Amino acid sequence: FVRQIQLLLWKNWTLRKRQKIRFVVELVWPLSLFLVLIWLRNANPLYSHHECHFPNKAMPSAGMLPWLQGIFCNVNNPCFQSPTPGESPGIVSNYNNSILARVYRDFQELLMNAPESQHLGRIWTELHILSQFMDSWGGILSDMSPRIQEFIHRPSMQDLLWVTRPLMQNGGPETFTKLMGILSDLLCGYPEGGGSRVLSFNWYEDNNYKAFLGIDSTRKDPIYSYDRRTTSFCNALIQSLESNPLTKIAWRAAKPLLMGKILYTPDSPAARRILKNANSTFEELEHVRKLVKAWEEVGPQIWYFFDNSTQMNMIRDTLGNPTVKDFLNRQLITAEAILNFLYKGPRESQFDWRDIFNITDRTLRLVNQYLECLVLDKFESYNDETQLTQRALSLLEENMFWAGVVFPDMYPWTSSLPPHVKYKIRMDIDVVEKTNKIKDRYWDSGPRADPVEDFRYIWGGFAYLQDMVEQGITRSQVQAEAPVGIYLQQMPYPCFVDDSFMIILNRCFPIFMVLAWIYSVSMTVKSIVLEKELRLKETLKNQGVSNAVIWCTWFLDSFSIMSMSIFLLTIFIMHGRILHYSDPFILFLFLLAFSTATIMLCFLLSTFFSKASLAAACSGVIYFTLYLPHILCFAWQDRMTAELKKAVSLLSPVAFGFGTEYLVRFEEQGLGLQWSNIGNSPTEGDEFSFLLSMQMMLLDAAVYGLLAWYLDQVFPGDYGTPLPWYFSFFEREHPGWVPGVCVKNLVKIDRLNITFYENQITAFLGHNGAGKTTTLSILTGLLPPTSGTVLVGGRDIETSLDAVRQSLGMCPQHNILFHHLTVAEHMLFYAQLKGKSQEEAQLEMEAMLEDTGLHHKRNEEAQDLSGGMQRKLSVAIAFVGDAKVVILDEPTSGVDPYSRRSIWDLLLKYRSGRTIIMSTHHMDEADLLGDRIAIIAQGRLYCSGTPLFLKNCFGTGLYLTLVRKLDGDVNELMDVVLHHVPEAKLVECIGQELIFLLPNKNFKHRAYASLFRELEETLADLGLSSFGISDTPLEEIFLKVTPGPQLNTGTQLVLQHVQALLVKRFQHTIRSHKDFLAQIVLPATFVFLALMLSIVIPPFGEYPALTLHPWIYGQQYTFFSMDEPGSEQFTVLADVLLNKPGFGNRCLKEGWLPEYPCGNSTPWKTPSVSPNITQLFQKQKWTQVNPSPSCRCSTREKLTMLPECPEGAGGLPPPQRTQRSTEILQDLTDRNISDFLVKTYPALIRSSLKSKFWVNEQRYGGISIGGKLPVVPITGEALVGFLSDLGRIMNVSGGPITREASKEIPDFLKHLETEDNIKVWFNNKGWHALVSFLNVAHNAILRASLPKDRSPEEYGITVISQPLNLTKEQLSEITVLTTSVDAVVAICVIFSMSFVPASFVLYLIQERVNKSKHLQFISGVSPTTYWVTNFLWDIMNYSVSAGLVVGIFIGFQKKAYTSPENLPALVALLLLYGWAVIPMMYPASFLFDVPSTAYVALSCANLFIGINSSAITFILELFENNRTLLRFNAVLRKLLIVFPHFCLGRGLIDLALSQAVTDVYARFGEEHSANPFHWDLIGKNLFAMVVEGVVYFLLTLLVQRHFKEPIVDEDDDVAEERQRIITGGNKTDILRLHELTKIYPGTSSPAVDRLCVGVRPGECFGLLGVNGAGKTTTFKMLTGDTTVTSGDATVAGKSILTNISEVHQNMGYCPQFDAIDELLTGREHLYLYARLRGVPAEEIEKVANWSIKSLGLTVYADCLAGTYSGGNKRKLSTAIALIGCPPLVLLDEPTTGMDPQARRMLWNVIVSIIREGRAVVLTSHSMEECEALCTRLAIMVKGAFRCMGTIQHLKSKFGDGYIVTMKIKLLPDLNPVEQFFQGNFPGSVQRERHYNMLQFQVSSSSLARIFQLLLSHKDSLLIEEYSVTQTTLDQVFVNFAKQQT
Ligand SMILES: CC(C)CCC[C@@H](C)[C@H]1CC[C@H]2[C@@H]3CC=C4C[C@@H](O)CC[C@]4(C)[C@H]3CC[C@]12C
Ligand SMILES: CC(C)CCC[C@@H](C)[C@H]1CC[C@H]2[C@@H]3CC=C4C[C@@H](O)CC[C@]4(C)[C@H]3CC[C@]12C
Ligand SMILES: *[C@@H]1O[C@H](CO)[C@@H](O)[C@H](O)[C@H]1NC(C)=O
Repeated sequence: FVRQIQLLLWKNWTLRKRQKIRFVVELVWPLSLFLVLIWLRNANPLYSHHECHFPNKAMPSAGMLPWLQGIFCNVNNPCFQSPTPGESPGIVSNYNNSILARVYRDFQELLMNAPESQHLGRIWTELHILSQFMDSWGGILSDMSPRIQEFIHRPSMQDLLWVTRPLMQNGGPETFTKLMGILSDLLCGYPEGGGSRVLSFNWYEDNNYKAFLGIDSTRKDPIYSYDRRTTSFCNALIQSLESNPLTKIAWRAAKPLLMGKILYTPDSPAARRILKNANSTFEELEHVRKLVKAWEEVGPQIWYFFDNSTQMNMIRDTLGNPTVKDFLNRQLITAEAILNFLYKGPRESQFDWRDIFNITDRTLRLVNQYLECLVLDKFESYNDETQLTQRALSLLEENMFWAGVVFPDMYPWTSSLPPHVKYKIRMDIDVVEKTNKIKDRYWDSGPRADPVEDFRYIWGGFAYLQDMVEQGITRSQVQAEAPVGIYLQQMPYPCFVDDSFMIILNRCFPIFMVLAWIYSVSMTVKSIVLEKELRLKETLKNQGVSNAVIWCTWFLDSFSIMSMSIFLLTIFIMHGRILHYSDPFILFLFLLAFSTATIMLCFLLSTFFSKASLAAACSGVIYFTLYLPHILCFAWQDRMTAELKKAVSLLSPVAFGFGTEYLVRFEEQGLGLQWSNIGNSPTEGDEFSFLLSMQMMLLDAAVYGLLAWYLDQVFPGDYGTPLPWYFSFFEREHPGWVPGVCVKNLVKIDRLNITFYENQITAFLGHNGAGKTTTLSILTGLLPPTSGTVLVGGRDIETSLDAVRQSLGMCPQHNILFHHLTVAEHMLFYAQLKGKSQEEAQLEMEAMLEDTGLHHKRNEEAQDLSGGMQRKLSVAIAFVGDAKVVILDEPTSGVDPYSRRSIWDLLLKYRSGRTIIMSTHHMDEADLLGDRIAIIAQGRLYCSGTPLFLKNCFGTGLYLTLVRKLDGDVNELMDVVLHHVPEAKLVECIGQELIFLLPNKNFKHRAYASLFRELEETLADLGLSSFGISDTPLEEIFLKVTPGPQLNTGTQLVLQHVQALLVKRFQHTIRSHKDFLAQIVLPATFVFLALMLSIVIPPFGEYPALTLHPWIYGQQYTFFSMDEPGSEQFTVLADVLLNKPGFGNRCLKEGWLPEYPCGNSTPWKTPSVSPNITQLFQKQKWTQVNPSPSCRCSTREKLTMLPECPEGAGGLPPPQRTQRSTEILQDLTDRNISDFLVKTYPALIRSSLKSKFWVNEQRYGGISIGGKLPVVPITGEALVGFLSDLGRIMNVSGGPITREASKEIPDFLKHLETEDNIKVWFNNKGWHALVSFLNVAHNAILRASLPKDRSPEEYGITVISQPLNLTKEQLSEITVLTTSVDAVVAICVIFSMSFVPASFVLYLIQERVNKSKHLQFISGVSPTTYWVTNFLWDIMNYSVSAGLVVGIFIGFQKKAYTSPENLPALVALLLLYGWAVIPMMYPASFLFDVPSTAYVALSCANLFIGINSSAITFILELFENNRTLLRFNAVLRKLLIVFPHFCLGRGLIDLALSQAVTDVYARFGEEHSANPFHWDLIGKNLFAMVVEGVVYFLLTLLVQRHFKEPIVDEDDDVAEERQRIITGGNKTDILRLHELTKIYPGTSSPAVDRLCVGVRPGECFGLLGVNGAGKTTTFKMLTGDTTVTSGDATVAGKSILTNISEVHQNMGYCPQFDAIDELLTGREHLYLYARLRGVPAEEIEKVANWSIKSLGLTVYADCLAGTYSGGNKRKLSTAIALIGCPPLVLLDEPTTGMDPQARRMLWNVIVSIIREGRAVVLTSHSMEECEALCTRLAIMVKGAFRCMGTIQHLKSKFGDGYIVTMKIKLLPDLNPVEQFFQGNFPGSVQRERHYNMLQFQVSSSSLARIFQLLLSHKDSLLIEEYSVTQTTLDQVFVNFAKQQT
């Protein structure tokens, strides 16, 4: 058994090594694919970021001073790493580190709190007040003098504020960068420089395709109109800012805020009150503007006082201090004197009062001029949403539109606010997040904190407006007890890494690893099915191998070659840095499991098929289709049950995907795939794991293998035996010969007995019906008998079947040769398989190689051997194993006679004790070879004996053959013959030949001897030329045992051709399954799938409204922080936040959304924690810097997506409550919130992160009550009074504006910055969380300030977001995606529609690869009419298919194509595309030569061409650049017209574009009436496509239309024929050749050389040929297939070179290789070829019936011609040849594979045709056929006719003498006869001698002497039986072939 595995393994390895080209691709293809994967890896670096804590962003309810800071210092979202001061429990300022803050802190720390400074100031103020009324001090001032000194001393001014601020003071500072650098430090102190902003890399989200393609199209530039009714200065300013590429996005994003408007619809007095109370910030800013403007007037008064007042007298007195008060000046002077000089001014020098006053003047005038044209009256009224939107578009096109507030509940007469007030905010969609989706689809592992594209509710202007409106509503409904502000504070985020690869390596790795093995699968299945197509599997099984061994060895071979590639690929992956952290061994095992599943899938796939090419073409596609469902099941894994998963894992490719998902997800989180963490579901309770996936793949492999084995063993091909679904006429036998196979008493339901002998080559003869096949089956081990015994040398079949199989060779009818194996390896392998050892096999192989004659091709491929040598090798390998019994089956079936003789020589050399048993159909072979023939018929063994015994037992008399030169008269021949022997019958007379018959009973020897003496002496006197005697041929014995109608021509004949071709095509297509499937099904299903995947995207209108509450995010955790519990208002605020109404609005008393009901709650439980954590926290005293165990980030070589980090992080869990709103609420009161969030978020997301699709983080925000922003201890009244008194002293009166601005100062001061605010933590990874929790906070603020007489469970504020309608550009940008999906649909449609003509080309190739096309061309059909009729049929069929596809399109009701104004365009496009694509692929039928290879190439080419020609032009049209894009696209668009597919692709795409544009203009409301057939849009495609189709057809017709030496010496007959042709050329010679000569190009050796013969009517000029002489060539160019080089071949006078149609109508071909359509019925072929031949229609039945009757075959007449066998096929071809009674009828091997009693019938018909008077021309290898039916043979050796003449004359001159065989009575009696022949006949070779019978070969023409001697000495020689014969014709041809070499 193991020997079988070893042999098959060695053979498979040898074959794989021999192929040598599949091997390289095998090893290279996956390496190239995964090198592409490596390059993808190396061009996608991973983004790693440090911990990220953010500052808080103030809101307009926190006063305009902090809010402004929070909109200038936080335009970048700094993201520091250390926590900001703003996240501390009770601190909100976040800016104690700016220069101003520190300086002011110092200013308090030495001045306000100073013990004596306040007293000194009060004293100075009192003294100043006294002096003004009039109109023991000084020591206090000196005491203050040191205090200001160290106020200067503190290092907030020595360096800071005096090394930074003066930097801009020298000259003009740079405008943009370092001014912001200094101002940021001057206003907000921020550590670590400024911090690094996080970026956003989710381009594919938000559906912003500009970023990926890199398109610099921002937005249309806003319309400019000079007159805004505003000062020209800032009209010029807008001119400047709207032009430069610098500061163009910033101004476009900031103009709405500073200058835009706010439009509110209801206009009711209540809305007016709401938006008057929501107006505070604008009053504040406008008050600041008034103050700045009033300084403009107050200033000149200050200057006038400073130079013109009593202060001049005071300054003069101070200058007089050296004359008055020098002591006081010197006590503390010169610096004061310098200030006094400045007071004096009139000084060129700098650093004086003039300079500081001038700089203050300049800066304040500049600030006033800049501020003077803001817009602080933003509120405009309207009446309904319609006018609001109509004005909103008009404003927005100018880019002055902030937002629009709409109250959906109050009519224009409303006066009292309802409890549940509701409003909506409408804005442009470039300013608000989209309102249809609430979460990013694929979870990026970032914080989503990039200020430009993540935050858009903040810089856009949503949150500010919402805060203003909600504080307005709050202050309107309730009183003003105390105001509290709102700070938004983004939640912190842990330290992440963003690996952009993992998305790619998720989906791509499966499909790449499947494409890696789409070639190996095809090769393996092709090999497996090819081994079974050529019947070698049956041969192997017969010799003894089991069925399991074949499967096991196929598996081992494939597994070895695949394992090599898997090892290479795994090393390549691991050391190419695609996977970073993974045990390579487990990855290798995973790949091996997939390979095993794939190999067993190949085993199963090979079971369905039976062809070779078809399997190789289709198996890879089947493999890919099997993989395909994993793509569908990849976006639905969040709803897919584990039970479903395991069930849908039955496909190995699908299982691969489910494993690589865990591969990538384990590689991403850092640990990677290792042994310990395998088989464990990474997510929580998936129950699906890697190890179980591998086990499922192994189970898949086992199931595939068992199913394949059962299916094959139950459904074998045409060759195996399917299993049930369940599973005196006999020569005396002289005792000398030892019996070899003594089968006796055999029965089967044959009833016979016969004993084959030791050495003699017994021939077995029969009709194949009554035996000779079943008997050979029982004799071998193939099949067991019933009630019989077959004794093979003493080992009965039933009893022993091991030794019998060991010692009985067998050669089947077909040869048994592996490809790619040399003869030596074949012979060694076949010797070993029988059972010898290795060395014995080598010795036997060498010896029998020497005995065979193939030793010179010792190492030559078994494909390069010629057919004769292949058959000889097969017969030789039937002799291996030293088999003492051999059973051939038709040796030398179709080999040329020389190889036939060679195989006979082999058989003679190996008959020494072998008991050969040949079963043959030929009769000469069974006679010249067999030593005893045994015939069986009816099941009876009729006779069996020596061929001499049969020829002399019931054999007819010896016939007589005579030939003349016409020139011999008949009467005298018969006269003399009958006079010598009066019992002679002239049995047959043919031209130039005469055949008699003479009996052998009363043999009358003297008369015979006289007859031959007379015919030899007087040979030439009569008309004779030669004569001979033939003994009864064995074929006769074996058989005995068991004029033309008128033809149409002209124009009716062409109509006959058209009708006949059309009917033939239709009748073939109507009865075929596969054409209909590839013609009606596949296009329909592909179009249907494309359309079904088209409508999956619903049409989009305008963005829907979406109310704003947190519970749109599902189930979540939200916390709070009760801080600063002293204040009663905050206590009741906390109570309202917790218990009374709930968190937001869900449990409102009256009602709320009906989809969100709320129930009861839980009484404030606390989670239970393991004692580990309690002991951990008790054992170590954690400081306040770190309260919880710090947990580790992603270090090097351990990069983790989120930091896995130990238990106990974040501290003990806080008490919880499942609130009424059904949202678990925690309570972080005395507990770091930032630290807790940071070290709790990882585990929280890990517990909820499966598939990373629409993931739900369990916490989205919370509200932290309490935060105290310190405020200055200055009241408004004191400040204004101080300024008023100061102005009173310095003679300052102001005026109107200084009074209108300095009158409302207390409210201005009170609204500046607020106090006791609250924080709103918000997780921004949910898009609408910020505004939602802002709304919740304001609801709480409202509900906490009620007057306690009204229940707080019914008051609330509800915000709704819904954007305006989209304009031109946004609508176009949306419609681009629909255009893209329609383009994909168009590509799929062209692919589906191109599936149709590929079948047409398939049929064309299948018909051309036979001779069917050429045979029709011979019958008389022009090329042009052939192609025209085929084109008409193809057009009609494609019209049917396109009508079906149009119907499918209509079914879907697609408005784009099926509109009544668009349907004609679709119909025309489809029909014309067929019209233009069919002629394009007509020429492709000439290139290929095998269906299932042309189809793949045509489909792939069509798909690729369409994809490129559509996608390239569409994408390039999407662009706008003109360099390398626009002109190149235009020139490319013109070139790509040459492809028909491009044309219809753009047709469909342009129809979609026109429909989209019309849809847009209908939505806004216009009319766009572009009809599709407009030349620019569609109509160039139709014109160009039609012209292209017309050009293609002409090109196809053109391609079909296109692509001396002196006479050497010869014998007498060839030269005589030459002269009979050249001179006195005959008139009646039907076919006359004239120096026909053809030389192959590039060989300089003539294939033929100057043939010259003519054939008379009634002369079967059989034309033989030595192998390679080119008889095929002379036929191929006599018909017309191959062009002629010289000479001319006239037929019935018509030449062949010039006019050929008459020749074709005057001849009838019969190709060697049968050419018939496998679907048309038997009678239909005759119908067809009769119609082409032109016999009229009314009598077609008569001719068809004559032809069907003449050839038998009448019972197979009406049946599909593919169901016939070889004999019936040849009969049909012959009947086709004789269809119209043509004068010349040119056959070529008429009878191959036919059995006697049928071959005779075909020969008879031919003989009758010959006798009618019409010539024929034969060509064959079976020389018995020629000798039977031809009358003028001619042998052609090397391009020339070696010999010509009648059969008898040829075998006279060329042939040797008569062969006389005779037997004596015993074996000793035979010796004496011999020397008698040695005496009288000196020339005597004994050809063969055997026991009791010796056959002399005497080369003596004078046979009369042999006759008279052998009948005078009949007694004395003891001669009982004898026979005289003559050297047959084959001997002559073998002599020729032998002398050739
Ligand atoms: C319009 C004229 C010229 C041509 C019409 C051709 C039509 C009739 C042909 C084209 C494809 C054909 C089908 C192809 C395959 C099959 C499967 C076979 O098991 C039954 C017949 C059936 C179902 C054929 C019915 C006839 C059919 C629909
Ligand atoms: C992906 C696309 C382009 C190709 C699909 C797979 C190709 C290779 C397959 C699918 C259908 C197959 C054909 C189905 C039927 C037949 C008829 C048969 O008498 C010859 C082979 C032939 C013509 C096959 C050739 C190979 C084939 C064309
Ligand atoms: C930070 O801000 C507040 C303001 O008083 C306070 O915590 C502290 O004084 C400031 N300075 C620090 C913490 O250095």
